[PDB]
Amino acid sequence: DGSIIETPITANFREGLNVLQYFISTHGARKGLADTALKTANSGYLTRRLVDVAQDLVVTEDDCGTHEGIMMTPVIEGGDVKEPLRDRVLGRVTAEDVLKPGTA
Amino acid sequence: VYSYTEKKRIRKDFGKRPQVLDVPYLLSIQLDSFQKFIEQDPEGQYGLEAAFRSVFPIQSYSGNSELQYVSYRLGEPVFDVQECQIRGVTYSAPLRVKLRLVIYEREAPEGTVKDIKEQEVYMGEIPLMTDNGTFVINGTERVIVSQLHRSPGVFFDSDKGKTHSSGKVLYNARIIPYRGSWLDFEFDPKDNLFVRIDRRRKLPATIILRALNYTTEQILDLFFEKVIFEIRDNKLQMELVPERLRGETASFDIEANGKVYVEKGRRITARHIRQLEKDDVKLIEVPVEYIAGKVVAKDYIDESTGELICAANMELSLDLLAKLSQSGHKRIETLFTNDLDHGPYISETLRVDPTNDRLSALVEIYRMMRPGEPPTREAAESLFENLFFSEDRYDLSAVGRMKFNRSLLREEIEGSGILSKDDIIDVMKKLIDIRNGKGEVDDIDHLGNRRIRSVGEMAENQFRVGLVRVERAVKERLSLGDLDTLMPQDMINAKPISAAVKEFFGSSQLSQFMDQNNPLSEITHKRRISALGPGGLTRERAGFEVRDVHPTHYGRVCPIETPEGPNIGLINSLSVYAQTNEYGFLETPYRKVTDGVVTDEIHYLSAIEEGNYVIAQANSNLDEEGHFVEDLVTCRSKGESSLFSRDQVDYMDVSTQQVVSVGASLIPFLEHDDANRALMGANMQRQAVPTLRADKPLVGTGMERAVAVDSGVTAVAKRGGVVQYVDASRIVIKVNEDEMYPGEAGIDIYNLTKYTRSNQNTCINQMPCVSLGEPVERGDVLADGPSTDLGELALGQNMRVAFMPWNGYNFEDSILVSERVVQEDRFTTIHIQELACVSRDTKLGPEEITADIPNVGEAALSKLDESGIVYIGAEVTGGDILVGKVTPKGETQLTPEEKLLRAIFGEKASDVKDSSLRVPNGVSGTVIDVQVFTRDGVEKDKRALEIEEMQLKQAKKDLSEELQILEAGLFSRIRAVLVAGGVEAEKLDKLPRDRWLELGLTDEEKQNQLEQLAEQYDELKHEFEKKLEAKRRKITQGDDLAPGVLKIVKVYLAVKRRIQPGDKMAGRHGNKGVISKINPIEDMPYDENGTPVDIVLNPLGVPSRMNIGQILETHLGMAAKGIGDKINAMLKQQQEVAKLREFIQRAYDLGADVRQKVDLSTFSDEEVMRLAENLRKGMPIATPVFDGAKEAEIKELLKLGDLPTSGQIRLYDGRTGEQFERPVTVGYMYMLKLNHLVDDKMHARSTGSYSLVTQQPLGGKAQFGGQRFGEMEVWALEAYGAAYTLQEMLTVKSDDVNGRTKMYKNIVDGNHQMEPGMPESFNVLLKEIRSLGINIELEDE
Repeated sequence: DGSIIETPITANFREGLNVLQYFISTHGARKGLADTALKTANSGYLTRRLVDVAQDLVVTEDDCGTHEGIMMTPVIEGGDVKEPLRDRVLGRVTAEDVLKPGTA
Repeated sequence: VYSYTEKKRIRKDFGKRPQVLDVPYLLSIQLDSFQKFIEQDPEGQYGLEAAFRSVFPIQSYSGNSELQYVSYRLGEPVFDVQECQIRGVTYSAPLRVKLRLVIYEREAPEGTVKDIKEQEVYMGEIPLMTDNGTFVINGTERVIVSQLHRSPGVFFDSDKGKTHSSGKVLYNARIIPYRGSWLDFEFDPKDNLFVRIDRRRKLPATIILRALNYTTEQILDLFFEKVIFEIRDNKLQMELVPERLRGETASFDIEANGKVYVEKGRRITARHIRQLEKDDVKLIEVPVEYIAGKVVAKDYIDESTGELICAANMELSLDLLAKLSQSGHKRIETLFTNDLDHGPYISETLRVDPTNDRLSALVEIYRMMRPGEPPTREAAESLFENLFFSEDRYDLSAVGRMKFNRSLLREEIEGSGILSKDDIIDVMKKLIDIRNGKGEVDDIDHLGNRRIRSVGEMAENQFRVGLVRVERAVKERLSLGDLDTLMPQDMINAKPISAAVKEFFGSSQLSQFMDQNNPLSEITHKRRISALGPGGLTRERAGFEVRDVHPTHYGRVCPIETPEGPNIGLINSLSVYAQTNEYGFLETPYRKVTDGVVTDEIHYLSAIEEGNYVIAQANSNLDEEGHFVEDLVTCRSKGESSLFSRDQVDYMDVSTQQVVSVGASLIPFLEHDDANRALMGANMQRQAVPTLRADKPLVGTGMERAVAVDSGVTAVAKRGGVVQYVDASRIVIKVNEDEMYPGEAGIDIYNLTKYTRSNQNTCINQMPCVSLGEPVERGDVLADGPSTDLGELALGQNMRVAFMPWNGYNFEDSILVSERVVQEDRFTTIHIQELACVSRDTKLGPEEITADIPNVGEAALSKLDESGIVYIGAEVTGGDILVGKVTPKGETQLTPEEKLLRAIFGEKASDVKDSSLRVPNGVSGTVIDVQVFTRDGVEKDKRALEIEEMQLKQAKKDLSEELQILEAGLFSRIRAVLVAGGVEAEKLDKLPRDRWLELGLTDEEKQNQLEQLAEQYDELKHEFEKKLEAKRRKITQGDDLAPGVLKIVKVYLAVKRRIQPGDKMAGRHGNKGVISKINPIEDMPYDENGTPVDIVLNPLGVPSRMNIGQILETHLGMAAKGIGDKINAMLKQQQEVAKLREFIQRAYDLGADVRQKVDLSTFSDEEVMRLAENLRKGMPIATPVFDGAKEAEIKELLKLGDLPTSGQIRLYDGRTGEQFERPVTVGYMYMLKLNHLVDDKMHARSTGSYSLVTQQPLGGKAQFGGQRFGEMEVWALEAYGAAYTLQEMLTVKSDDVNGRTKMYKNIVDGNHQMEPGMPESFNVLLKEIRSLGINIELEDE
């Protein structure tokens, strides 16, 4: 069912695993390996249908005159810095004469 | 103290727990099931006999004839298993049946009967089965897998929130037959009680109550107790029985008997009944909150006035209650509306149903199978009742009637395989009552509720239908003839039940080619447990009901012995000790209590009983003059677990391997492995293959001798005595008067296999293990086979292993192997494979077969018969002919300016196409057998007529030995009876037998014991008076090959698939990977012994594999093989006989934590030494999985290898003399080479075969095809912007005949360029679109 159990394995692979510790953890292993062997279809069929929609974007032209753009940010979830400015901006291009006072 | 052949071999267990039971012969779900399908059983309800007893006597519907029965039969075979490969025809014999006819007085009134006729007739075929528990079907061991299905009867599940306008939460009741059509009962989205007859569209659940014949207040008396109200002295009241509080949505507050009982909010769901029965309540008083919403169940009146108050099916209100307060007639009958208490869904759906009576409730069911067709009155009744009562269309067996009654909590141990028209009421009651907690779901995957369907049951299920669907011409024409002068046979066709029962083992939904990679794989194959087909689902149209685990698997079905990928859990294997009762419910062995302790009084118990008694786990431990050192006995039930005191126990497990199936039961450290690698271990040992110099698992479990006998792969002394001849294919023994049956010669025979094909083109062969004059006991081992070492199993070989990364090759369970492995010709595998040809029925009749292929490859012709066929014993490789199917060509144009060369000036002989059968480009190995067959009136061709004398030689010789071996026993018994008083009888064992008739013995009855044996002798030897011809004309036999074929031809190849890179290897602990270089003996690490290491395998991978048994087998193998290496040195210098005994005994004697002992002081100082040969391979070890030889015991036993007791050693490098920055994991592992074989799969192609359907390449190794550049492979070239490499695949390497035929030759232009013309697969599509009716054409730019 995906949720945790009151039945721990307080041992480790040098201390050993009894019949029950093997058998209970084998249910979680069967579930995970069966989802491994099936939930790929819920991503591969979607990937096949995606390319039909995605194909036409060959780099053909140069600036397209679109003097507008998205106000992107570092990934700042209000209270973390999960992605700095660098990784998200990586060889994209500006759409405004951006300026921020502070140190330089 | 150990047997006579154990003087060559004894295995050392280390285990800890109180087993009193060992391995049963693993094959029963084939064997006992095949018997009960084909048994003359006098009073049972299963198999062929029960199928006939369910249809016959056919006393005809026409009332003038009867086709009676008595019993089945099987007899009259002709093929045997050797011909069932060499020819190929399925090993089968005719089903024939005793049938009768009887007719009565047409003319008189005092005799009652007039005619009686009876006989046999044919009614089909049946495949045949070996002592080894196998079958042989179209050249191959095609074998039925058993099913694990929902038990027939009824089920009760809960669709607790699926979908639609309210995420609808449901509960249900659902019919599941053994054979037949269907019915479900549940609720609609709005929440009426509803039904799906034959699981078709929606019907209101009242319809079937009309069909089964119940009127509205009968439905109340069948499904509802009836609520009662009164009004007394100053207040309203209700009247009761002490269980009538079971569902109430209590907005309200109550006292009864003399305390509070219900309070604001506490819904009284049936859990609550255990407040009331203990308290005898029969009256209550309540708020008006339980005196409205209670529907009055009759009309009521008022004698205060002379008037009414209300009618039936009406509610209560404050004004109606005010008139009831006056009334005089102060009583009310009322309905239950409380949900589940009784379910009001019946009362309300009885007013949401157009049907009215039984005729409407059958006519509307005819519509539900026949919309827009007239409801033919009598067939409207049959169409429904024949869903559950037809001759063809319903059964449960006694097993499914038992499960039906069981899931309804009945007491009737009496009933029918059909339902009844009133059993259904209880199915509906359970649905009406369940739906918030009077009970819950029917415990589906409990292994006594899910059920086994064994091999003979799976065949039986076909005969329960075929006898009631196909017999039409018999069932028809039985009506018409004057059967006083005709017979119980005269219209029975014979074609269909031949193939349809032969090939129920060869092309059926569960009858695959058996997994003949090696013995362990076929032994577990015979006990595979499918979750698929009618009773389960598929790989595709299925969720987790077919793939996951449920705790009643404990002791019964091991969750790791399954294939991998999307195939996970779809097919499993039976645990070693497990079996089933007479219902196909799974069961397990247990130890059992008497007077205060878990005694050795062992039992077997069902999965259901594992949910009803206290079973202690294998942890627990006994005591001195007391009871248990186990103070707090850990216990288990239904697969769950607990802790209890001593004073609380009934049973215990007998072993740990009772939880484990065959492949898993050979993994000696599952105590230290994750399930994801235990799964691999349960399959790598099965993918393993026979090898030229096989060697045993030295580490082990004990199953290394069971699995050598669980399919007869080793011959074993079924009676025993003293060995009397031994030969590379033949073995005989002789016996004594302590066993010797009342007139036999005193003999057994134990002859052995030689070279044939198998289901994965593996080789098959056997060899002796005994010699002339050895005495042997009733269980001693007499021969060896494709995966053994002289009396125990060998699926592979041992190798020294360094668990370190090397110079790149071994990254991901991939494997380095030494040059030393190629030197010894080790992990070379041996195969037997088959190739064939034909000569078609021409207008004359024959077709050609010869060698003429001039100037096309002459050396690949040099090896042939007059008939164009290779010789038995010749080597062949890569392109040699095998069968001469030559074909002349033509070109023909030949005009006076087109005769360019041949037809005037040279090569003025044939232009035969290279079309004869040939060895595939990559195959290499000896021709081993050759055959020719034809329609039988043509006696067989010269190349078969020489092979007649090759096979005749063997029997012509052997029968000339057998006759002597036979009489040397029989006349030795007569000679012994004489020696008992006529002691001079050595004057007679030197004479012609006829001259023993000038004799006498004594004045005592030994004289007449001699006389009667001399009289009996001339009758006895008539056994021999047949034998030779009974093999001959199975070779010179012919068979028809259908209209279109006069003759067929074969050749067989011994393919020596050597050790090579790219081939696949493994060990028992789930390490699996490619051989990734062969390394010189010094291109490898070396030990603190100053000696290199045969194999190297990356440990950096291991922490992602989450398994450590692979390290423990490697370290315990270093002790186990190190014993044998030290023995090889010690046997030279010897030092002292007590020093030979020191090491050889101490190897067995060394232990401290153990149930067993190979106590070699209970064996003599030459039994110690005959054992030393098989100890040079290494010491064989045992360990029940979860009972095992843990780390501390390895660290004790290692003082025989004497290398560092860390298991982690100062390794060096052979190329450089260095020693590494730390000690490193080393030892010796048991290892395997696996039937993935790259050897067979060298498939590249320049050009070749083409599909006429599309001009595109064909695909397949079996087609020499081109391979698929797929849509994802196109996305990479699209993403790269690589348009010419992409266009290459799309035309000039595929369907564009113009493009590919120019591009191939564009090397001769020098200007190697494209020149395409048209993608023919698009040209095809431009006319397929027009063939549908869509117009499509082109423009220009």
